Amino acid sequence: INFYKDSYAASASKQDFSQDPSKFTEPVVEGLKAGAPVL
Amino acid sequence: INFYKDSYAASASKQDFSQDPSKFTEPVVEGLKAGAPVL
Amino acid sequence: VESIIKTATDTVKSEINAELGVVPSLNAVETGATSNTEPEEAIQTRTVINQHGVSETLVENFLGRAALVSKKSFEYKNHHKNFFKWTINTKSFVQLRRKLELFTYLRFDAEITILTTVAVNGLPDLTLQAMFVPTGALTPKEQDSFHWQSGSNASVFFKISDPPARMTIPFMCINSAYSVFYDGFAGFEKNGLYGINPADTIGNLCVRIVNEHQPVGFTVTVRVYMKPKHIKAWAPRPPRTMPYMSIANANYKGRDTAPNTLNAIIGNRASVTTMPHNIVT
Amino acid sequence: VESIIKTATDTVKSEINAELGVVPSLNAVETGATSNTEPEEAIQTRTVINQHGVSETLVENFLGRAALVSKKSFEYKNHHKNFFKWTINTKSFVQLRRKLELFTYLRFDAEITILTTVAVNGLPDLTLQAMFVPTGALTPKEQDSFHWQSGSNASVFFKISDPPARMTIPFMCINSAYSVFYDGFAGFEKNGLYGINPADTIGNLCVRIVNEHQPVGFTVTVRVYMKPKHIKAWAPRPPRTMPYMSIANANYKGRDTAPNTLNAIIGNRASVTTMPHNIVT
Amino acid sequence: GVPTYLLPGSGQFLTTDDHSSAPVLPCFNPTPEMHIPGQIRNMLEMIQVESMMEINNTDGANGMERLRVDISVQADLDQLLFNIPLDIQLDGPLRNTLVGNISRYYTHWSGSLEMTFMFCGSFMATGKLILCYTPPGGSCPTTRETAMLGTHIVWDFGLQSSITLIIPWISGSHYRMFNSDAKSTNANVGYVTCFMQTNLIVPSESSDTCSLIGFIAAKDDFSLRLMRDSPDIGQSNHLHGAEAAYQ
Amino acid sequence: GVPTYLLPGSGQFLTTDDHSSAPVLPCFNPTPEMHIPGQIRNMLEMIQVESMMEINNTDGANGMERLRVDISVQADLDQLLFNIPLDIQLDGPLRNTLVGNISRYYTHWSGSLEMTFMFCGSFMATGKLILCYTPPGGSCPTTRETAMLGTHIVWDFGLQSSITLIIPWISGSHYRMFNSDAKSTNANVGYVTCFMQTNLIVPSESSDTCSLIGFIAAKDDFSLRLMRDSPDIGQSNHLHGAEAAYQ
Amino acid sequence: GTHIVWDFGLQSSITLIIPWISGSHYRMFNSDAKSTNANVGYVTCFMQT
Amino acid sequence: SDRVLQLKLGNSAIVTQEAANYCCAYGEWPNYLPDHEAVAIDKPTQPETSTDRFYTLRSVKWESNSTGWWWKLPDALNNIGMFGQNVQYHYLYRSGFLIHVQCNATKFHQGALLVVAIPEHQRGAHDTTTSPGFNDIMKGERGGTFNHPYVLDDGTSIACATIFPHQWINLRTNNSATIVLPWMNVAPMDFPLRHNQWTLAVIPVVPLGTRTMSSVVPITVSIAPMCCEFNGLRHAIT
Amino acid sequence: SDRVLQLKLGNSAIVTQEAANYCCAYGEWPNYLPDHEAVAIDKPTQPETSTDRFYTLRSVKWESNSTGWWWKLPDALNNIGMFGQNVQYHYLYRSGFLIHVQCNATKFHQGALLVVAIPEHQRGAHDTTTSPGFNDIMKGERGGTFNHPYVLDDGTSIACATIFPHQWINLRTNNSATIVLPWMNVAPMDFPLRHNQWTLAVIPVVPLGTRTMSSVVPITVSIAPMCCEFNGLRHAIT
Ligand SMILES: CCCCCCCCCC(=O)O
Ligand SMILES: CCCCCCCCCC(=O)O
Repeated sequence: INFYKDSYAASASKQDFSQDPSKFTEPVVEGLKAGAPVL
Repeated sequence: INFYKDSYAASASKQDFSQDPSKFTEPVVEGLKAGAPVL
Repeated sequence: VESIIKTATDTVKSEINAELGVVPSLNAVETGATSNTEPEEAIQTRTVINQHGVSETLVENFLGRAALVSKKSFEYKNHHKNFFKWTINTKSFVQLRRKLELFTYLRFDAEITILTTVAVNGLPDLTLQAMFVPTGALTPKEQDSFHWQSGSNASVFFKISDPPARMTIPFMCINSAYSVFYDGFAGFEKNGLYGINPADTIGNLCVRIVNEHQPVGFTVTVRVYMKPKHIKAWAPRPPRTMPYMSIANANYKGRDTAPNTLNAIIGNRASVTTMPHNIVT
Repeated sequence: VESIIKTATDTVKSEINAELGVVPSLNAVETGATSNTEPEEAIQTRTVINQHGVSETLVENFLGRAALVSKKSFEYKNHHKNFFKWTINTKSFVQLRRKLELFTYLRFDAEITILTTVAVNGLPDLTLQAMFVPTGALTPKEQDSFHWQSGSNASVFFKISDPPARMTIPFMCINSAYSVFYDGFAGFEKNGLYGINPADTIGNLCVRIVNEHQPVGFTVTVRVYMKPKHIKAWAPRPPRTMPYMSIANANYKGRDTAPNTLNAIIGNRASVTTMPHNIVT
Repeated sequence: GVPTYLLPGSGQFLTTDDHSSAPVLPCFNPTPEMHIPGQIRNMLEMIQVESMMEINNTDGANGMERLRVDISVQADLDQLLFNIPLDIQLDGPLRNTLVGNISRYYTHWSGSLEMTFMFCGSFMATGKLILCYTPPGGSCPTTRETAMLGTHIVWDFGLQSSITLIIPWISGSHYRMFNSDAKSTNANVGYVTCFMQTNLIVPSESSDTCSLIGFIAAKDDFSLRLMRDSPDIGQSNHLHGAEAAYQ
Repeated sequence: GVPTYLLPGSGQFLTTDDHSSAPVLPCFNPTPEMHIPGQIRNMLEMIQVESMMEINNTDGANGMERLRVDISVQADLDQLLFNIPLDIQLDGPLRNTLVGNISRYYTHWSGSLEMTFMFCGSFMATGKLILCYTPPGGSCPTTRETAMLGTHIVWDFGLQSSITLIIPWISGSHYRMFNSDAKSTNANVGYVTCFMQTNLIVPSESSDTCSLIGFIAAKDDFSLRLMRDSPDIGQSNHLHGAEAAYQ
Repeated sequence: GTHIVWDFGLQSSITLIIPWISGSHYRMFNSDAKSTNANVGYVTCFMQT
Repeated sequence: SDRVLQLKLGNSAIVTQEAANYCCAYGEWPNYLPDHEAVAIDKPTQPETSTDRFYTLRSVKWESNSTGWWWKLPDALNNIGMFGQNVQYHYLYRSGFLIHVQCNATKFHQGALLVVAIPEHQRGAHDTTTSPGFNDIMKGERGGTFNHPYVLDDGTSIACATIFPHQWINLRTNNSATIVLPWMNVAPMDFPLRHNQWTLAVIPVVPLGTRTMSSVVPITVSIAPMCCEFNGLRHAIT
Repeated sequence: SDRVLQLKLGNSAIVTQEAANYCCAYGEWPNYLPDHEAVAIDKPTQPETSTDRFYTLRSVKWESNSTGWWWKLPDALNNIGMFGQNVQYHYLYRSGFLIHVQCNATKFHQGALLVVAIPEHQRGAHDTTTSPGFNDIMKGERGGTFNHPYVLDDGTSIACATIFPHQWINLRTNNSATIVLPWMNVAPMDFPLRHNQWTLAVIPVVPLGTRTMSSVVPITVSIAPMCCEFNGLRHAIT
């Protein structure tokens, strides 16, 4: 519980478990299917 | 939460967002319309 | 006219204008009103949802800061003989003074913080007493006079090893607000002081070292900070430009050379067509 | 594509594969995509319910540590004359710097902790003042100048005997995030500094000993730690390999001999068929 | 009792902290509030009032002469009359204004500004001027053909004595900083210039040199951040009477 | 008041603590958030991107030459082409990679790794290679007949230019440690070796020596624990300009 | 100007469209090649690689 | 429509055919003291028409080198008519003020006067640490003159004086300024002989100039107290 | 199917018969500035086809000892066509970029180029504490060359550069690389003459080689700004 009036004073926020690796690992316009030849 | 018995001992009051600039910017008896000639 | 404002106003997109009888960019300064020309009427604008906050400029925050109002050094030794008296005022330190003087009237409670430091002429952990002596009450004459028994006056005892002492003085003016400026005289005769409203008289802050003197002397410095809160302010004023001269008046002289000289507040440039920090590419 | 991940992915059992037209182990690195071959497609796997957590690698935790950002020693005596000024930056200490530089942009609030230590040239329990002087504000010129009255600047007074002072500086960039790297110049002319975004200018941290000097001199050291929190990060980057040379740029030279030499980052082995720590039985 | 532990920061005195504290006078009853004209609740209300720019900040101009710009009947065409440095952090015509003074107690700013000019010549004097705002990037324009390419307003003198030039908020970043480096990309606002659109024309009995008074103010889309001590006031000694307060 | 008592730990400054603390600037309004491409929320996202292994870390190989392994047309059969030390704690081909660099900020690891190799010879060049992963326990294999007994993939050069060798997580314990003793049972991962399955065969006008570029990355079954300072950076003096920040 | 970058390959041919871009509805087959009602512009070909 | 105006109070009236609307200080209007804000318990006297009317002071001449003029309220009226008598016979007073500043010339003259009503205008002295004396402040009906209008004789600035209720008299545009002032103080009533709630300042920011026949160009001030109330009756401090 | 591709913008089009799919940086696509993220209040100009089209820069020659090339955006285009004119006449700009790198050879040639788009690629200088100067950074349409590609001329490494949006041109596989870049900055718009959002780097990780007839093998770059917007109109800083 943050007792200060400014929210930026609060303790850390370690609850954001969202991820999207594909923006780094698969930034290709056409999705690559499992075993289908990529090219 | 103020634990003292006198209210003047409380922490600051930073929640008054009311304003009325017109008392300083337009203290004229007759309201001036947007694009209409002021005089 | 009054309304709740939490963010800067948004901008609405605007189109071309060519209307007879409509001239939003023309105004009449003589009326005393500030121009009401909107950006949307001066140029073609786009729509902008403005999320910029305006809370840091709330008067409560602008003035809500602990500022130095008193600083006093004295010698603690076998004999200011181990104590001092300060006629309270908020006009001795210019940073706080200039800000308070941006307003004509002010109503607020005041949080007072007292910071003490010592130096040998190890450091002793002394006990000090700060007694609030209201107008008309007797002030101490010695480090040990009976006055310090403080039967009714509020006194606070603190050690140099503890955090700074702190307490709140309520809004105590005999009027509904303090007069930051006072265009009048304090008495019924003609020789009274000008510019000092009696109504805003707080009193004296008397501070002593409680401990008897040690075999050696020390220099003790007491700093007092004040932070206004639960603030209400009225009638803003032109900011001070000339350096302050006295705590008792608004007398002025100006710096010897610009900026802020009586003859010229802003520093000079070669001419009205000279651009000072012109970008040279 | 986005989803909530709390544990490492499970493995599903797989069978023998002999399908024409299906070659999961073949890929095309040229597309820029990382191989999507799954363990289940490369070998025969068993089922494994993986309970391994992934919270210790959350960006908030990875960067959420108080790291040294400033260390300054000065002499406290009768005369840096009992105070110093530090133009804030996060590029002086390499451990923190390298981690922050794993990202292109960062948005976070910063918890600041100030640790003070003293040594005689017993130890005095001094009072210090750390004042935050924002860009454009005047910095103190003496241990006792009027600037320290701190009418508007935020100041924190603390004793050497108290726990380290601590406060949080909000995300204060004029943009939506700090630019860890900046491929541009800070001014409209051509002589400006390269690689320094003006937008990320914090200001100066001014620290003084409040006490007047003692009869003898002392060495006082002030260490400042910063811990980012409420973090958002964008566009990860190649980690620094060459030793840092300056706080003002990414200039490089490399170690005199591997590892991390400009000519060879990894240390040499005799040949591409030589196994360095080969198990000899 | 309750098991506790002290955190870093314990015992410190932060001048911007916000906590309740012991009342010195218990049971004190403050004077009843009374309505007073002119209450101000946000400093942004104050900077929206226009105040005079010291445009004629030149050697030879004393006191109030510095607050007005004199324009004369020209012999040549398209003449440059004056320009205004948009410096707020650095000293300049905008520094000692309501918006300038208050803004200097802060470090970051955002929003549109408005400059209003009132022609103070005689009724028989006529003329047309062009006021231009040039977004940053280059050198201040010195010819009307160049200045005219930026934001501007052509002003015709007449019954309505004043004209307003809006300096719209045009910035890449959300805010600009009051940085000591006037040429910084996060501080430079651009320029304002004024040229004759036609010419100041007056009859024999009207004065042939007339004055303009320029005002500036913030619009309600303005916002200020990061409070700091103002560079406009300082002291190197005790003020007269300060020490006497202890006697 | 409330009766309390201080516990051991009171007053300490733990660099990994997590508490709220006094806001320096009350009522400060941070700049509005804006969408920015490439947000990363967990470092595991970064190590799943494959990066180049410095396989040719040998004397005589300078700069980028160290990032590619040259293979030539062989005169003999079943020839060993190269091996890769799977050392992450100790310096080696895997150290300066995304997975290697980030993992070294931790002490424990678990999960499968993937090595992808792209053949960069000419279109007219053909060949078949065998990539093998040998779980720990013995000496690195030096003959194809031995390496072939472990986990492997036979790669045929063709339209699809790259092949992936999965190094499945095969460990007795849940995690392995980045221990300074490379031969420790809680650290050694085994070996990776590459042999000709057939031979590199090219026509007269195609270059007879071709390069391979090897990449490595973690799979999504990966996990890292126990944060520590990385051994990859250090300083023995003040950086240039550090002290000037105080002047 | 208007253009098409052509990569040689399986599909042997490339098409460059010369779109009708004229002020007037029609152009004339006038003997004066530099006339504003006749000149169509130019077509040029350069190596891209 | 907003250029012509007639003000009528008591047996007095004023018209102008060249006004510029008119200012109501802080958007307020004068009013009598309500029971919930009252302090003095004696029944007040509310003379109405005998005091709430226009009093015209002696004129001043606008010269080429004038620095400006000022009149403090209620001091300027403390010895004029029945308002003056009530002020002298009563310890306490309360009132608003309707101010009308007048100045005409020709269509060949130029000049601009800032007409501002300053609350609590505490004057400062120049180049000395000694505070202004009684005679430097209390000028009465004659009013005073500015020594350094550039800093409003108080170390601040006239440039920012527009933050106070005001109007301008720009010869080319108008010939009068009108400002309505409500009671302005931290107390419901006050002793009129030692404190001035408002100071009327008239300063030529743009000097008077012309090339036509020279004539004396006066500036005249007319002030009408509004909603006057007096308490604490006794003998006159005449 | 993912080997052939045609890109068409404005009056320009490009086809390739040997592509390798194409990269959308961070899985994003260019877009105009929405009202809820806007800062500059003047109505922007959106020239569309006159600026959102392919601009082909001068080619470079891939030699046996080449170290690599780089072009900064928008600098490389700040003086080309109508995009260049809008950039010079406006204080602010915003846009995405469609990048197409081209390089063909024969089935007897080998070589591999890393084609990577680096956000905020702040260059470092080699063996000196002096920061890079204006002319070391702003090369314009000609672009620059890498001194030490192994560490990306910034003390890091090309080995890990794959963390940035990229593709490869492996002669044996493809003859072109395509990357779509969205606006990448911490501000909604920026001054185009002093800051480069992206740096296009083309580095030969595997050198060009063959035993067939030697021929000049060029590398060509074509870049199309996307969703261009400009604010803060004035004169040209040509
Ligand atoms: C340190 C005690 C302060 C009590 C309140 C003083 C208010 C003074 C207001 C002023 O006239 O500027
Ligand atoms: C100690 C105060 C720190 C304030 C936040 C500084 C952020 C710097 C980010 C960077 O450019 O690496």
